[PDB]
Amino acid sequence: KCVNFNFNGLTGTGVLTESNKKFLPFQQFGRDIADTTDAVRDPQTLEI
Amino acid sequence: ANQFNSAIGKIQDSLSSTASALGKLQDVVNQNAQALNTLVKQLSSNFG
Repeated sequence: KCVNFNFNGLTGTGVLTESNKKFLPFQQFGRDIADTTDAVRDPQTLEI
Repeated sequence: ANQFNSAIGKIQDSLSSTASALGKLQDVVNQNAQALNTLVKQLSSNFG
């Protein structure tokens, strides 16, 4: 759904969908080649 | 007949072996890629 999402590091509005990407335990979020954040990890539970 | 049919075969071999002959069109994609990426990256700059 289209929502305003903030997890601990940033503000933004978009559609959140769980994917098969794998983050390292110390990796919080990630960005694309455009330096825009395309993914974020749940600060509470473990979800990508 | 042997001159034309062999010449077309050389074009198929040249395009398959050498991928830089199409760089004229690859530049158009590169000019668009560099233009689109730069316009997005300027959003992160502070501009003073």
